[PDB]
Amino acid sequence: ERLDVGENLKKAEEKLKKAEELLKKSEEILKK
Amino acid sequence: ISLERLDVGENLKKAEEKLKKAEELLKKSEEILKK
Amino acid sequence: ERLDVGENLKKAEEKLKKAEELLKKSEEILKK
Amino acid sequence: NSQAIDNLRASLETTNQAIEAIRQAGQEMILAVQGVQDYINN
Amino acid sequence: NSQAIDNLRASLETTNQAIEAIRQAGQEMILAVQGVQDYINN
Amino acid sequence: NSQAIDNLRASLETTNQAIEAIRQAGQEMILAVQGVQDYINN
Ligand SMILES: [Zn+2]
Ligand SMILES: [Zn+2]
Ligand SMILES: [Zn+2]
Ligand SMILES: [Zn+2]
Ligand SMILES: [Zn+2]
Ligand SMILES: [Zn+2]
Ligand SMILES: [Zn+2]
Ligand SMILES: [Zn+2]
Ligand SMILES: [Zn+2]
Ligand SMILES: [Zn+2]
Repeated sequence: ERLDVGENLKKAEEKLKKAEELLKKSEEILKK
Repeated sequence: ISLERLDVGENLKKAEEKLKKAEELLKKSEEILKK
Repeated sequence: ERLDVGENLKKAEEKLKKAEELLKKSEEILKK
Repeated sequence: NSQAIDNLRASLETTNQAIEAIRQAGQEMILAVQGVQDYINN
Repeated sequence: NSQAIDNLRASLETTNQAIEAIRQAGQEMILAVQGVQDYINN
Repeated sequence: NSQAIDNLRASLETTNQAIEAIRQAGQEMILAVQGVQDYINN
């Protein structure tokens, strides 16, 4: 079999990493 | 349920509708902040 | 051999319920 | 400053509702993937 | 409290950006699960 | 009002924790769908 959705899963991973970095930035701004 | 073809389409469409509702609420939140 | 991604789905469900209760706490704080 | 605080409170209330909608989308995705697994196995 | 209010506004704007990224992740996850179903059926 | 600022800060910290939980739920859903693909392809 050759199911191929890994590029959608990669883009989802990248967007969740972008969100993680933005949440770190929001917490830094709050703490200061 | 029919066991013939896979059908999770109603779950996926409900998820799409909830993400659309979220996008509209985030637009409203940013409009309030911009004011 | 049987497909089983239930460990990932159970962790996802726990995390979504954790988020539900944190949003209720945020809303409670705001109401105060 | 008081108007700014009012706008922050209104924005954060609305932000909380957007997060709840994304949370509910996540619940539907769990049901979708459980359905895929059940079809593959049964 | 002008500086505190500016910090809250900047924090909330950043938080909203994070939520939009998670929303976009969710859209890709729907495309992926649709793709699994289309592979299985077609 | 400093009391309003402290309330908004507390609410936003708690909101950010909720978003992090939804983000981690999303990570688990990616692992689940990759697990489905790996099962079908192997
Ligand atoms: Zn894409
Ligand atoms: Zn259907
Ligand atoms: Zn859009
Ligand atoms: Zn408008
Ligand atoms: Zn619930
Ligand atoms: Zn509930
Ligand atoms: Zn006022
Ligand atoms: Zn006020
Ligand atoms: Zn439902
Ligand atoms: Zn200022």
